[PDB]
Amino acid sequence: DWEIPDGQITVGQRIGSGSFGTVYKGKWHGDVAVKMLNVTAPTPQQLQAFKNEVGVLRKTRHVNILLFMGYSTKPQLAIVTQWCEGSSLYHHLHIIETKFEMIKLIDIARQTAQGMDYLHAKSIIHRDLKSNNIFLHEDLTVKIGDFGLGSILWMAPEVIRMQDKNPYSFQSDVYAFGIVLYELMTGQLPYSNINNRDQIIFMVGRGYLSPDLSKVRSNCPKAMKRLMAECLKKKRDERPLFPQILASIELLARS
Amino acid sequence: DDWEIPDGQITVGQRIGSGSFGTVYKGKWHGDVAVKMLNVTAPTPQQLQAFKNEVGVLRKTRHVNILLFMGYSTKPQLAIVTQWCEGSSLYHHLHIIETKFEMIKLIDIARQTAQGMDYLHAKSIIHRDLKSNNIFLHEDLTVKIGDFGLGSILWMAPEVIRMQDKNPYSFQSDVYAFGIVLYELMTGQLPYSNINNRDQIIFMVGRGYLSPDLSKVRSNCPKAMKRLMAECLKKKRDERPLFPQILASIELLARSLP
Ligand SMILES: N#Cc1c(Oc2ccc(F)c(NC(=O)Nc3cccc(C(F)(F)F)c3)c2)ccc2nc(NC(=O)C3CC3)sc12
Ligand SMILES: N#Cc1c(Oc2ccc(F)c(NC(=O)Nc3cccc(C(F)(F)F)c3)c2)ccc2nc(NC(=O)C3CC3)sc12
Repeated sequence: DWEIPDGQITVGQRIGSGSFGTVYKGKWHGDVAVKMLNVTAPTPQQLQAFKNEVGVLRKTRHVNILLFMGYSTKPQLAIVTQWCEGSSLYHHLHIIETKFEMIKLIDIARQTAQGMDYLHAKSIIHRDLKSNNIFLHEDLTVKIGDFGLGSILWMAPEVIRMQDKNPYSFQSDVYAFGIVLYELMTGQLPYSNINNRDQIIFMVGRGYLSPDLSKVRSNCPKAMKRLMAECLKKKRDERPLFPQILASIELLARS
Repeated sequence: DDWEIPDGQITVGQRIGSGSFGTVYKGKWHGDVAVKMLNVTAPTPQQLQAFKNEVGVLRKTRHVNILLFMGYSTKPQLAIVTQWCEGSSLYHHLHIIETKFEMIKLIDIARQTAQGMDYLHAKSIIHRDLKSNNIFLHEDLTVKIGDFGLGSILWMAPEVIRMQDKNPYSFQSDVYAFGIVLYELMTGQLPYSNINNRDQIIFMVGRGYLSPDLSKVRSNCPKAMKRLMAECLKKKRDERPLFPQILASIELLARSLP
């Protein structure tokens, strides 16, 4: 059991509202992050969406995943995780424009791949891997979570198109990671020279548009570009699963 | 939930420490991990039981200041997997390589150690064996309380030494061990450094003739901290404060220095 008895959680300052509920910095045995629905009465579809997020988070125990600590039913539906420190990768790369050395860019890539490999082993498709959902905790450990405060740049073509009810795959996560690798090695978002959204969508969908890999920094290894392209392949089952990605990196890493 | 790990997944690598209880290795399971194994083939009822008790405890913990339990494995050999800490144990820092942390940092380490203990006690878990070695200073920044043993006398409270009941262990018994760690932090030494005989230490602490020497604390150790130590080291269980109160005391203390 991971219920947290009513009365123990202190909710602090508001951080933002996602699709689910609202995230606050709180205090429960130290600094913790609390995501809660701000409603009097939750509908059975929300009651369920909560149970699934909790069902998923309780299955995780890994240094590179947001540490889930517990939930609360009364007074509000609420999920407590660890309170991260620093800022997201999205922030680092495109807002404050941190200038990481390549050795760290690679190490970040590795830790991200590490968490993703773990989730996939546990049969969890993330469905929204992107730099903003990646926190650089204490500026050195990667923590994958859901931090949304929609996100098409990380979507694979088959996802874009949406032929199926469900198009999500281990492979769809891999593509997203391939875009995250783009962000790392370019320091930039993709398709920066196109100002129209629907076109970006159409084209990526139709395989007319793909990330401009020449834009990567020059000290970026040739194995790492090669890996980048493999995760970005427009055809699903040509993309490698994470065990192979993790190996590819570890190889070049020790050289 | 089911935290069993499938067979042939874990790669036990270099050995890290032996001991007649079991063995700990650096390993590979979704990155770097620590792997405590039992190093016989056929485990006894007493070994199997004690294994289920350690898992039983660990899986009830989820907190930054607690060593992250990741999974267990029965086939082929019994094994427990935790996160791999990069860094050194706090004992190792203070007594082996003698790291000199600045005072604000020492207090932080105490704040976290207390933070995680508060957690455990609020989850009705008594460590029984808190000490500098069982505290890892992960990545030189976060504290991780674990149990790296395979008694440890300097941290036992008088009533624990006198073997009053079968269970002299208490939240307070743990608080006394914490007080000894604070002493390690603020002096950088183990207590009773001028005594070389173990029976005498036991006998004396048991009888109340020997208290840790608080004159030895660093000159810049605050008065409030020094008080808190003596409060934690009280010879009588009941006069020892519990961790909510401790943490609170530390946190008031903390804001009055950069
Ligand atoms: N926002 C936020 C946030 C955050 O988001 C949450 C909070 C609670 C949740 F349940 C969740 N929930 C999840 O992550 N759920 C989830 C769902 C599906 C899959 C996964 C998983 F594990 F696969 F990633 C997680 C997220 C957690 C920590 C945190 N720290 C921050 N620090 C700062 O803002 C500044 C440095 C001072 S912000 C922040
Ligand atoms: N030794 C070791 C070790 C370690 O000990 C373990 C391993 C597995 C366990 F199950 C356990 N078991 C427990 O922690 N059990 C336990 C039992 C009761 C209560 C508690 C708790 F969580 F309350 F503290 C834990 C311990 C874990 C990580 C680790 N990392 C190290 N890194 C280095 O030394 C490198 C130089 C940088 S060493 C190391």
